[PDB]
Amino acid sequence: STTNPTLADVAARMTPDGKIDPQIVEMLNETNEILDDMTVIEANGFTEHKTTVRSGLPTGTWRKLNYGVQPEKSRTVQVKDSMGMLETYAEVDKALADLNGNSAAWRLSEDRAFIEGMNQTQATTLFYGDSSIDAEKFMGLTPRFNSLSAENGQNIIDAGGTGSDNASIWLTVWGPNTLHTIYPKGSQAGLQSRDLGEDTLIDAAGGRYQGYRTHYKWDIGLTLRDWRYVVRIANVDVSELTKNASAGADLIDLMTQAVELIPNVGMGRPAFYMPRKIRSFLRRQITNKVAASTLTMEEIAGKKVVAFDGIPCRRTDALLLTEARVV
Amino acid sequence: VRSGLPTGTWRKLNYGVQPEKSRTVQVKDSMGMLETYAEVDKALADLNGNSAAWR
Amino acid sequence: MIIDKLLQVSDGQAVTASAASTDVIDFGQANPNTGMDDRSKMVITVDESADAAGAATVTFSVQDSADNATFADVAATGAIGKANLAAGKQVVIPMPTKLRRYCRVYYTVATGPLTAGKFSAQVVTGIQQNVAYPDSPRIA
Amino acid sequence: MIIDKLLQVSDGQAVTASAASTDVIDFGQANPNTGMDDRSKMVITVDESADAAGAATVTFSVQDSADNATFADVAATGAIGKANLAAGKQVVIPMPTKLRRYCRVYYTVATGPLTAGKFSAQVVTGIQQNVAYPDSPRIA
Amino acid sequence: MIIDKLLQVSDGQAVTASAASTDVIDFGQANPNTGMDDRSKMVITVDESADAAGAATVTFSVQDSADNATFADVAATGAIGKANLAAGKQVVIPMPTKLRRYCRVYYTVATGPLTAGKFSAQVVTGIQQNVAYPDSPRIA
Repeated sequence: STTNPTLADVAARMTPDGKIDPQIVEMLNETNEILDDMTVIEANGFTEHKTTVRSGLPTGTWRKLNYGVQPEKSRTVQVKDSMGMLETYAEVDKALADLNGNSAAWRLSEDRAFIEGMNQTQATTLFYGDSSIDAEKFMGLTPRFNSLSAENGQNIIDAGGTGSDNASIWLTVWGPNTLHTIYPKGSQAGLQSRDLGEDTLIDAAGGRYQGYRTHYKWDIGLTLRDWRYVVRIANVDVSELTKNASAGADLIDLMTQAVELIPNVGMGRPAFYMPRKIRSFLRRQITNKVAASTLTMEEIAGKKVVAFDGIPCRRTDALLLTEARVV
Repeated sequence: VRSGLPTGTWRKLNYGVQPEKSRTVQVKDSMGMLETYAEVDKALADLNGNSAAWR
Repeated sequence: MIIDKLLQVSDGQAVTASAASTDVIDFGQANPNTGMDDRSKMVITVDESADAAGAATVTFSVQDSADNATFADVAATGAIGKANLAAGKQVVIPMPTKLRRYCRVYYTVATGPLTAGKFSAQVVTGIQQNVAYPDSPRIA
Repeated sequence: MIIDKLLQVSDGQAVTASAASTDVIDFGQANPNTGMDDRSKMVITVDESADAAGAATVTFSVQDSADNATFADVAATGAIGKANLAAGKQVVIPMPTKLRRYCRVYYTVATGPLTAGKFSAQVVTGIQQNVAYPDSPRIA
Repeated sequence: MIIDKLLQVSDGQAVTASAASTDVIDFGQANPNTGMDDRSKMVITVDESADAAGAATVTFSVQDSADNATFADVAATGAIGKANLAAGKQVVIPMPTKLRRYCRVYYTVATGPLTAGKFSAQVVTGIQQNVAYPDSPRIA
């Protein structure tokens, strides 16, 4: 029935009276930035990242007189967590790329979309990483904090929404021992665009083809050493947000209380990650609280949020805006 | 103007995953010409010496 | 006429009833809109001939859909007569400017049913179209 | 959108019954075959709207002739419905790839008859068409 | 979670009767003992769920053989109940330390037969298991 897809004769689709369109307007690329902000350290185990974490304290005892008391033992469990590899080839029939000599120009225009597609996928998966369903992907930010019953359940802050139109904001601290990404022995992070050069292909019959091909490895995992350093602000009903911190859920307290949830921002470096839709209402809500106070005529626009609490507040698009409310 | 990104896949060892294709449509937009002439009888512009002042 | 293995649809379908095409092209977007390409265009070739009880016509027409299920015509040719469909007659439909995902080619056959005739549809850039033009025509 | 005053046909014609275009383009040759410019294209623009008792459709179609006497379809659209003919809708017909002398525009109006609606048909090179395209579309 | 596709058995097998895994792993020796690499381990993931008439249990178990013909259990889980097989439940069986050529995975199903539920078995190094641990829990 429906026929496709490696690279159907729509190189036509990218050209002028002439060669491949260089100034192409990059539409579906979004500026989410954990990938820039995230820390990368080689994972320590064979393809996992082990981490020993204290599970039980000795308590000590009040001891009644003349009575030799029990020794204590500090129980401590360790956790290992894995990586996943995300990689793809990018093939074109050499005959299709060669015409008008836009072989290189094509390879290039296609490439820009690949880099962007990988960042897109990597960041969408860093937040919604289900290793329990997809098996192949490394597990990300949900559902590590999902049910409010989970041991890190106190660290997810219920924004108090309900229904499907509701996001969450993230607050993390990237640093060696509280949260980072991990890459393998010895593959480097991140995104590697090796160009495979021309090589032969196979027609589905067996009937010979011949083409270019490009690889794009990018294999990361994710240590969440301790959930104490990550707090999620869930069920932010976005339809109900108003700039007057009025109906629905306020951002500024729901955001600072997330700041108070972190035991001392010491290392490495904190960051809020909010859907752009949130960032906008945030800007407006801030100026509105400050408006009943002291804001000048010229600072009427409101400086775009930069440092919320001296924590960079980073815009991340690859973060779902209609998330199911977290029961 | 870019219509679709390649989505990639996570691959298990020893198993080649499908190639992706970046879809992209184009949109063109036109012009219009806006012009007029402005004729004056040459005698009328020259008199009282205002040819260039009038013009 | 160069051809995309994938843009080939209805390879040589022996269109006897007023049926739709065998294969449906699936573009990978809501709006491939490949008419804006100013280059793609459907071509339907004829072989061996639209032999039928007659007098019959085959209106070739392209159809869009949101999904591979319900189509609506977005361009058409008109009633091309029989004996205007000998083996070797391209009826070219320039590609509709506003396409959707899933395009197909329908063969609207006016009565009676065709008894013989395959039609080959594919999207190309571009058609091999070279009709001969007059010379003088005085000499001679 | 640049326009040749001579290719302009049906300036703002109130197409009420299923009628033809006012004006007929006479190319100066037996077979202009102006589809091959791969650049020329018919456009029917809309004003003010397809008001009719409804629901009615307007199938725009280009017609050729050998001499200016009898027309025949060489391109067609399909039944563009009312409520798709608001003030401001270019319904584009790519130029038929095989034209003859004397092209005109027929407005095959499916019943009932339109009560109000003007249309502008003209061959341009080429259209102003800038459809809005997606964003993420995850956000937002 | 990285997976070796070759050490993969039961890619997504629909366990209904107490049947064995589709594929049987062949090592290139009589006593691979890859339990000894002290790193390898069978993982069985669950999808979609232990739907059954119930109450049923699914015992995952690795089996060896000298040759690919007659198997015997070398590790076992126990009767893991239905409704402990939500979509996403890694049942890890550590690789038995005395492996022979040809390891397989058998599913000992307690009555009644499982009606829906796939399981994917694979040898990895190693699982992704990082569940959150309490902190105070006085605060909290």
